[PDB]
Amino acid sequence: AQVKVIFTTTEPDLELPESKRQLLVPADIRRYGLSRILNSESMLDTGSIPFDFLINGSFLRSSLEDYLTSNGLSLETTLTLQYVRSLIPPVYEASFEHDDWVSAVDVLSATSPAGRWSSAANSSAAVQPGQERVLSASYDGLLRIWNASGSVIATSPSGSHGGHTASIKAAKFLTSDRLASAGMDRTVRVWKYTESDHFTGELKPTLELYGHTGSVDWLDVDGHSKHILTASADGAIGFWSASKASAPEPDASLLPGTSSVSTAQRGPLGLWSIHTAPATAAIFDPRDRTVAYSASQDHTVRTLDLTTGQVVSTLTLTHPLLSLSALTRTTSPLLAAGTSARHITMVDPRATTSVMTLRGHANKVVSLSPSPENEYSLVSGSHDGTCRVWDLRSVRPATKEEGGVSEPVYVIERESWKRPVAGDGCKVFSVVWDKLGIFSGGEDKKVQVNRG
Amino acid sequence: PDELKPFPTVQQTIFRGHEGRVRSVAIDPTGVALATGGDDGTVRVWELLTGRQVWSVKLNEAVNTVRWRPTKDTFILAAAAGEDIFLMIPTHPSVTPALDQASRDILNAGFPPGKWARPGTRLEDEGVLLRITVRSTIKAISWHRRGDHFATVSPSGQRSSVAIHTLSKHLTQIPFRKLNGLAQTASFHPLRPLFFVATQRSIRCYDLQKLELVKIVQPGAKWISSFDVHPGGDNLVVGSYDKRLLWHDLDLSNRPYKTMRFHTEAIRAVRFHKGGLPLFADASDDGSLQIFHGKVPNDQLENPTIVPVKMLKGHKVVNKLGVLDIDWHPREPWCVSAGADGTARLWM
Ligand SMILES: [Cl-]
Ligand SMILES: [Cl-]
Repeated sequence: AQVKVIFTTTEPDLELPESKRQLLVPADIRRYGLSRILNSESMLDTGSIPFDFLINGSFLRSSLEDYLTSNGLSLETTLTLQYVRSLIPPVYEASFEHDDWVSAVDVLSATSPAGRWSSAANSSAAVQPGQERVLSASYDGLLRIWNASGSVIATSPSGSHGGHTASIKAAKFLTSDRLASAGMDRTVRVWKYTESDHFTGELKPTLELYGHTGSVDWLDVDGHSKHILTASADGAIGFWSASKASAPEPDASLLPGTSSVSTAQRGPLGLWSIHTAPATAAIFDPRDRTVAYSASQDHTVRTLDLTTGQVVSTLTLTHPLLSLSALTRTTSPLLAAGTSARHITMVDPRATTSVMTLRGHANKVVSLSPSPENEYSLVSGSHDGTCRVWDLRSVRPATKEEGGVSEPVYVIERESWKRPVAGDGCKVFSVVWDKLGIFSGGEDKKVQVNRG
Repeated sequence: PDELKPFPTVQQTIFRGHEGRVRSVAIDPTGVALATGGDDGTVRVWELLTGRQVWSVKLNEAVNTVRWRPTKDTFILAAAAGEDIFLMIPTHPSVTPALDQASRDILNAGFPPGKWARPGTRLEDEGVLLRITVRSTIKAISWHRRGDHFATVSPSGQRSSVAIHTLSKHLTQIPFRKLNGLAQTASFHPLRPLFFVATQRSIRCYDLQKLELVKIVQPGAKWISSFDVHPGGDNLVVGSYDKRLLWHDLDLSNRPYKTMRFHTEAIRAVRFHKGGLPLFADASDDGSLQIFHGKVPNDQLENPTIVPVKMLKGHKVVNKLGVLDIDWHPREPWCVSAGADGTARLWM
């Protein structure tokens, strides 16, 4: 009793040219056997790689002919088997304790965007494997630069000293030299960051940017072309320069009129109200740097040309959108939209039907971030106090409410604490996925680190 | 359901830090903020989605009601504490120097059935610009759609109970004095310039034009806890300590179109969802809110359709008492409840 099988794959660097051809023993045959077959000298000659397998968009957890047995399928027929690199489970490692809620988390690494930006053309240092930094924004009104080992190198200036005058909603590394943040003071602040031989840093605010009337809830950066874009509760998306060199003069009716020291106050080089409701998310396009994507509570994802003020496309979903992230995958991306309805809608902005829905979060999905390695995968994080890891190659036809649906591959809880009702104490505000990996800040006043 | 939808299903967010029961909840006109009056005598403003408390003030001795000025031109919050009404401007990200100045000039414009005064020193430092004093303790507060007129109801107030206030002249007056009993609460009409006053027995409706009675409706309950008016204006909904909820169609009859008992305890609050959606909820002394879908086809000739969509639990019954209040988000189908937990809860 043997069964013939055909391997297929979406993995770029792993393929068998003619060798998709094999006949196999389906006796106590599972993920394990097949995986050690793919790793064999005869096939991929990798030899160590954990694999998983998808038949028609579904993981095989059972014996292969128990599979064809249950479905009533005949023995002799061939089963085409997709194989994917199995995700190494991100168990718990470290925690960085803050005084208040952690609103934002970002990572400076060699493979992180700011690292790749700072490496090229320099005017900054390519970060060494030894030195990684983790930025954390807090409701304190304090930015903090953290060691990879989880110590505080530097904290942003107080209060009156030029720091934020309110809570900080979002922050990012635009480059190893310069970092940007935004908050409830309606300002977008740009910081210069230098570090001493002994480990202590300094964050000196370079720029105070007032374009917004409202809270700035979202911030995205481009370190190459030196640009920031922001999503605010006014329903507007700001587009900013981080350089004092080219910046417009501020409105001056948005200005405070404390006062220890004066840093240059400037305005946005663009500002656009495209939204009926508060704008939840704004991101650059992964490839074309002049294209941006907005998400809002008005159910819309808008493709927005940064060259003009134009909005070149609008896409309307069934619920308000609390977050947005772009995955590469084709010269246009595939968007992921975090919802108030607890789902994640996968959206193609290109010329509306939804590709698939990521289901199983118990609350609002406030943050997303794509995998650094295999990019059919992505991590989400949500107000239910959890961060969930998805594989888009996993898909099932919808049942009661419609299509196609993906359930989570892995679930990351808060080790601080059954899982508390609503978001009580545990809410996850921000998640970033690096190859250090899966840093998640939130309401429990800490940044959690998960990696394998 | 087939199509009913949205409706609130689960509680996504909890608001904490009120010691003692939360007496009232009000969602911002622009829907990014929540107001809660406390039994601790504090007014608190919160970021709606996160549950973060961005502001608080101690007026002082309990805050019975909180209501926003229903205009996006302002961001002005009204509170009722004891016998005083406090008009204030919460410190918020939404408040810029421009909007602050605007609201400040709305309150300062216009510079005894009521006594209007600056609350003085510490209170005006924290953003409370006005205090209006009446002579009996204030239960209810309602705003007119355009936000110039607001009514305050003081049940023990004898006949100065229902008072109408003009923010322009700083003018308190007590018209249509004349009722059948104790006044629980009042409401302005959404479209026409009418006025509703609910007593324990019945709900009377007056025209501000002729300053006299238009139509009186009988819910048929022993004691009216509260009511609310449909945006259409043709319908309203009443609720009672009799555990029953009554839909009143003002076109078809002056006595209830429908009666519903979903609760084993008194219903303390009833609210329609303003701004377009066929949702209305009622709050009970058991920790449950009951969510109904109901629809006015606004072409008449057919009766409105009422079905319950949900029962939202998870409020803790604390010292003999359940949920004390409800409010709806302006656009989205989210509701927020104020219970005796000392918590406010967000439901989606
Ligand atoms: Cl779960
Ligand atoms: Cl509780």
